[PDB]
Amino acid sequence: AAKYAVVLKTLTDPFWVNMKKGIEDEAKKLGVSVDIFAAASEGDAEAQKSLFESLSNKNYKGIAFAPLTKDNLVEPVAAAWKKGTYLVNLDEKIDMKKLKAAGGAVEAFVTTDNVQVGAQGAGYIVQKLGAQGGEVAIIEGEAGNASGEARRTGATDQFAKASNIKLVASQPADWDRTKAKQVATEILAKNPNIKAIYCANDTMALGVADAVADAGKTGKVLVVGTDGIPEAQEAVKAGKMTATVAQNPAAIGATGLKLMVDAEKKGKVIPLDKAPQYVLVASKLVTALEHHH
Ligand SMILES: OC[C@H]1O[C@@H](O)[C@H](O)[C@H](O)[C@@H]1O
Repeated sequence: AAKYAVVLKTLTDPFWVNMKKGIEDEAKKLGVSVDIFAAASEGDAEAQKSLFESLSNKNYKGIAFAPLTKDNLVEPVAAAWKKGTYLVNLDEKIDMKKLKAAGGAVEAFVTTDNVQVGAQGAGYIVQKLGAQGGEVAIIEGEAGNASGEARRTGATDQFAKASNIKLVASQPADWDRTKAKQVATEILAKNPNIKAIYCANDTMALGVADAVADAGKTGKVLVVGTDGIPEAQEAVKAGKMTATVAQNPAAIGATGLKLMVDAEKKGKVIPLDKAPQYVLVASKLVTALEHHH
């Protein structure tokens, strides 16, 4: 066994591969040994829970984790906190009310300001549409996930700001590229004059671009993603996507590791009612243009 463990959502998706690299790089800078694990894919909430439960019985001083849902990791995290494990919530906010109800807490929460993520994606949409506005839609992440909830809210708030913008659809596609092409096709059929789609992550955004291409509307419909994964940025630079709100998963993972290494010295876990540290990693809007001076 090692000193620290990390439980990510997946290990096959680019966003979570980059977070794994950020953690590994930070492990060399700090000189600590980190074991990184993940479920098979995006739907295996029960498998990630059993994976976390199996780790809490080794000898890790701290465990950072990004839960697949706000609920699947509530019990194993609470049991790890009661055991004295230094816990750090990564990216996806665990249900803190239920975690407290289960008798647990976390040292810190390292994430992106996802309300600003959605606001930036929608704000870039509102500017590009101009005074005409038009119909817009929001492709949501998995239901109940605070990351997607916050991006949805931020996009809705920025859209409600402009009076010529119409929110005709807001449906989940479960971070799934195939599901997003299906949902986006439905939106194109039910709202043929739709002008722009914001997507809670790039996996879905690329699938939306597939649906837009099938309908022959590439460029007629704006497609803004989130994460800044390589395929999405190459799509943004090739015109297949309009933009993407890039996150910094490497820094999210690297910071989460350093917090466990630092707080490991404190000799004490966080009290049950002390609100955890709240670290925000900035996000930048990636378009095919890049402005300087
Ligand atoms: O794994 C699905 C998605 O989860 C969110 O919490 C992350 O911020 C990324 O957008 C990721 O792509």
